[PDB]
Amino acid sequence: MAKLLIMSIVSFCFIFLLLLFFRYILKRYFNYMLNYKVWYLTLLAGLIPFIPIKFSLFNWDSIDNICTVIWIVLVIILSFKFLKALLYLKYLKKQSLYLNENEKNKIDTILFNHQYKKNIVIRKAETIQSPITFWYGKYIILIPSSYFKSVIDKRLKYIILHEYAHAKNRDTLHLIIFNIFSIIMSYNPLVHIVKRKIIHDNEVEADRFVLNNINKNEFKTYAESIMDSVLNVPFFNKNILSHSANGKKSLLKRRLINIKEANLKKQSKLILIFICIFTFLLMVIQSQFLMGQSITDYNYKKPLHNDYQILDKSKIFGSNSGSFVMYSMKKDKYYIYNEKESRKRYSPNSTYKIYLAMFGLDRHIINDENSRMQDLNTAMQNSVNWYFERISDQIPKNYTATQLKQLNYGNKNLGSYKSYWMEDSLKISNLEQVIVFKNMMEQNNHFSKKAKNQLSSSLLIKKNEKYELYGKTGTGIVNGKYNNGWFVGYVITNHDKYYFATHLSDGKPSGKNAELISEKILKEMGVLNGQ
Amino acid sequence: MAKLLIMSIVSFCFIFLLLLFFRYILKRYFNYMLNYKVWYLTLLAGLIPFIPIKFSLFNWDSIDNICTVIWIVLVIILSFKFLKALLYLKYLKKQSLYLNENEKNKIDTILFNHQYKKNIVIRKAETIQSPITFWYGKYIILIPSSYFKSVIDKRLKYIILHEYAHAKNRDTLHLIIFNIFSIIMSYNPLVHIVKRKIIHDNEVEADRFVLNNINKNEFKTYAESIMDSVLNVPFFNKNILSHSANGKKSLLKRRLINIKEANLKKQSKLILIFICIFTFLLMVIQSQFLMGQSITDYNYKKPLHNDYQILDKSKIFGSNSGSFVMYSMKKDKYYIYNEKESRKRYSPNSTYKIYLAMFGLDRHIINDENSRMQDLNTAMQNSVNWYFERISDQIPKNYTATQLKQLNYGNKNLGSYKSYWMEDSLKISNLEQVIVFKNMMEQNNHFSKKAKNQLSSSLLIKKNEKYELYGKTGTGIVNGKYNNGWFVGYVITNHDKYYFATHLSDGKPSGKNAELISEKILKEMGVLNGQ
Ligand SMILES: [Zn+2]
Ligand SMILES: [Zn+2]
Repeated sequence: MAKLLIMSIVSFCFIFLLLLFFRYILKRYFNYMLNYKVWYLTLLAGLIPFIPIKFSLFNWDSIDNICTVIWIVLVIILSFKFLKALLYLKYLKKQSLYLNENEKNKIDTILFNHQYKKNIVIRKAETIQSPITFWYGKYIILIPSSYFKSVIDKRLKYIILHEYAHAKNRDTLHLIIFNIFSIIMSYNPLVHIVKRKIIHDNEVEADRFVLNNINKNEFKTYAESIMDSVLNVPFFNKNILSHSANGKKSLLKRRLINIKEANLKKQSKLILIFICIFTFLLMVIQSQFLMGQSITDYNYKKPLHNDYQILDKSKIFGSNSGSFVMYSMKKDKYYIYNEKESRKRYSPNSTYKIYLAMFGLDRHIINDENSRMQDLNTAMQNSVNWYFERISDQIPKNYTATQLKQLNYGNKNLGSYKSYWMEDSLKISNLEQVIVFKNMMEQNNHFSKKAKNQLSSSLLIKKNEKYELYGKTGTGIVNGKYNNGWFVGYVITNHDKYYFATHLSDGKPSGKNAELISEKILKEMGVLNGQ
Repeated sequence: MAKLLIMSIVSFCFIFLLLLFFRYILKRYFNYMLNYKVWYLTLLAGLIPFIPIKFSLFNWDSIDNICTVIWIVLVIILSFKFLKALLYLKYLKKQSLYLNENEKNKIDTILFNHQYKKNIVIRKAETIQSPITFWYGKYIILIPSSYFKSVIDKRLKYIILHEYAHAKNRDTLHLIIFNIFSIIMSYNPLVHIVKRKIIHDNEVEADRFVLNNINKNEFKTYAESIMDSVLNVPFFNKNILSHSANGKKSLLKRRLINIKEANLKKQSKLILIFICIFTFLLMVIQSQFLMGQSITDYNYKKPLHNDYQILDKSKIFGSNSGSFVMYSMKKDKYYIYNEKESRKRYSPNSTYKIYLAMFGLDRHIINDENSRMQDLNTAMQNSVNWYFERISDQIPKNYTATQLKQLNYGNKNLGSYKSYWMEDSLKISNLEQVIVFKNMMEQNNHFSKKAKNQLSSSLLIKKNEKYELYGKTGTGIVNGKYNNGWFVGYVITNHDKYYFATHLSDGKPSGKNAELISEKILKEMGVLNGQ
């Protein structure tokens, strides 16, 4: 279904635009114009994707779910508009009177001076405030009874001609048809656009006729007449299914009415003082509503409240440009390569699994005797997503959310995805990654010692006479390409404790390269080399 | 980035709508109105998602790629519009003349009757066709030199007051500001909506002022004056950054101009005969363009050109409602359960792999000695997606496309996904599935015997004294739920050869249930029971 709606719109758009082009030049250079029927052509073009004819010469589900509901909604609504206008007119048909022979004479003169066909019907009523038409298979034409009396300024002459032109061209009907089609074609709002364009042009063609049948010195007053027919009426742009002088929802119209309504009034400044402040408070209330923290959309840029030194490790990053953060527990000092980049937030990928698993451990979901689903050491060493998918399913989401909040987990965005950190909604900077892991063991008072240590052992990479190096990689691979070269970890040495996070964005930003890069950096910096 | 743009729009929308509500009632019941500043409020609300402040009380990549490009595009464009209007005015400023004391007297009277502040500037020129303003930090006010001469109908009195009201309220500037903001805020088309609303209302408030400072019997002519200022001018709605009587792109405007242009002309009927047919041919050309075969979007509904009998197997489907097709090679007859449903097209899921693998065999990509990547029997028996993902990567896509075409593979839609049949773009009915597989072995003359037989052996399910039953399951599991219970296959018996396809849509439409259902049906129908 949706593809048709979509492509129907496409069809329309294309055609429409082509036509408009012609419209553009016909008018611009020659004051010529498209025969409006082309808009049917347009419609038809809009309709024809339908042909179930094989002619030639990603979760998409919602696309159709939406298309289906939107459409049915539109049609009942638009149908309602239709029947109301229809009824108005049909009911009005009941109220439509025949003309006196000495009234009929004028109307007939206007049209049949050109021997126009008589397959139309002329009626009048006191219930007609302004010229209006209907169809009923008869092309019902209606004029104000007051206009039948007021046949002394010949506005009516002009009006009828205008109305006639609509009639010659069967405009009433064309519109009716279009509106009906528009209802089913409503998925394309442009049905109204074109409806409108048509109307505009219908009137233009009418104007052409008018001019075609009048003198050069009448052209002027006609234009004035267009104006009189709007100036002198409320702009009750009511008949959405026909024509009337006031049939347009716009500015001049609004303004003129306000003058009609000019019984001078004063709003207590308080009326608007209240509304404006209230609203402002309501806008403030929108601000109170999750103002969409640009801070959260933005990659982290808060100043590291902690000291620190800026590093230059560009030689090691080399072919895989990125950023890197290291921290000394003894000195409470950070060492940061490309701080602007270090502060950038990226989805954690598989490295988050350490948090997921350790949360399961603290909450007594996952344990040592029952670290299995593989065990935790195997699962972590081989990144077994299955193991971890179950762990998320087995941990109350609120436990996880609580920890995200308590220990400042980046943007703490849990998304809606059970594995939201896996190239999805949760994002964290390298700086934040270091801060959080360090605090996880050093400060977290809502997390057991066993969970801290059990997790730690599963991450050992290498060791020597100075230290034990722990960590975890992950690769942000999307649609087969590398985007996030993650490696995180910590070092326990015989003199200090260090925390760190590496992220590659350029070159081949794989988790493996991040591991290699981090180790090389940490060694050169003394972390893995005794300083 | 995009989230801000999106949510900014949301902000706007909300606020806007709230305001409009008030607008609605203030006007509807009391003829009262929002102080336009609320639209700044709106803007601001639109702007504030920006606050990088954490205040409170799926391939998304494209979302931001798009947001980024769209925005930069919009701003250079809108900036261009701005500078042009600005320049027009600044250049015009160069052309703006001072008034004669005996001209100045009138302008000053109009404003300072109310002791309005004099921090404005009044100028004139022959280059002013209609009233217009600028800012320049001075609130430049411009009137036609002809209006300075034509100070005898007091239109100018009315105009200035109108202009003044804009000035009292610093409208020129407000607009300027908005437009500038609108440029950066352009991602929200509603900036123009509100711009416009503001303008509309700016004029309304001006009208309020006018009325506030005039008599009841002047109100009328003012309205007439609004009209005169539009009636008597080309609607060159040019100054997108200011106000003028003609400053609106609409219908009445277009019509009136055409009258000005009324040097009667006739388009050779051919002008439009050509354009209309050409266009029609262009619409036909759009029809020539992939008319989006609704036939292709639609599930298969072509009549089975072959005979057939309709079945009732609803008892077996039972808890898992669906459809089923069986075919007799000897009789060239089909047996169909719920034909309307049998004809429905579904993505093949893993059952397509038989085609993928056999294509690799014929094209000499995959073979017997080298059926491995697992071998083919293991890969097929355990549905090893990895095996099959590589097979698609290793087969020229055109080979596959050729076979889709030659043997009528449903909608033959290869999508863009290397595994397009795996709950993606390729879809086939059960009827089509039977037709295609049967033809694959029976008719396909662009496919070797070895590929046909090698594939066949890998599908054996069960056998007895009457037959060998072959087939393949697959489960349309999406976001963890079952949607497509596939099982396809064929039977080689000692009396006939049969082909079939089962699909479940309701209950638990798993591949396993489809296997069980198919076998049970085939046995009851005599296929797997000697008849
Ligand atoms: Zn009309
Ligand atoms: Zn104005």
